[PDB]
Amino acid sequence: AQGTDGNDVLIGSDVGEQISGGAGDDRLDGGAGDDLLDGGAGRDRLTGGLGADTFRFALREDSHRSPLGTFSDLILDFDPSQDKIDVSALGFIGLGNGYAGTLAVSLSADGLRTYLKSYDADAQGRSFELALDGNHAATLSAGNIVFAAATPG
Ligand SMILES: [Ca+2]
Ligand SMILES: [Ca+2]
Ligand SMILES: [Ca+2]
Ligand SMILES: [Ca+2]
Ligand SMILES: [Ca+2]
Ligand SMILES: [Ca+2]
Repeated sequence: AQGTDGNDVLIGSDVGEQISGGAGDDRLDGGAGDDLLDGGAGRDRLTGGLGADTFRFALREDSHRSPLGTFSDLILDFDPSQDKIDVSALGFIGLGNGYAGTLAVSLSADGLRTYLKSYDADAQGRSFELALDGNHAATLSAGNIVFAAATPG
């Protein structure tokens, strides 16, 4: 149960579960039930399935990009009416610009993919960025992110 260091392919059952991938490149699948999914070090692909699911960092380096390669995580499909994403351990100095440690959101030309970018360079020049593939951008809501409370204006 759960993953270990190295690459893993993990598939969850119908009941609610807590699943961590550990280090390495992992795929996590949650299935039905409300699930907790920890990506761990390395780039990961997280699939929540039915139920309210929370996707979390386990390390401060859990999702970053560099010229040495991308180590960011991707969440698949995503239910914006129910699911939660926590990014607090990476840290961001702002939520509305997209450069120098401030977040912004971007979309693919067909809206089928969504990206969270920051171009962080606080000291190490390592940008902390995430992506969502297959995302229901058509029904996305600000409630999904840890900061929440983003009223329109
Ligand atoms: Ca692993
Ligand atoms: Ca499950
Ligand atoms: Ca991992
Ligand atoms: Ca689930
Ligand atoms: Ca879900
Ligand atoms: Ca990760």
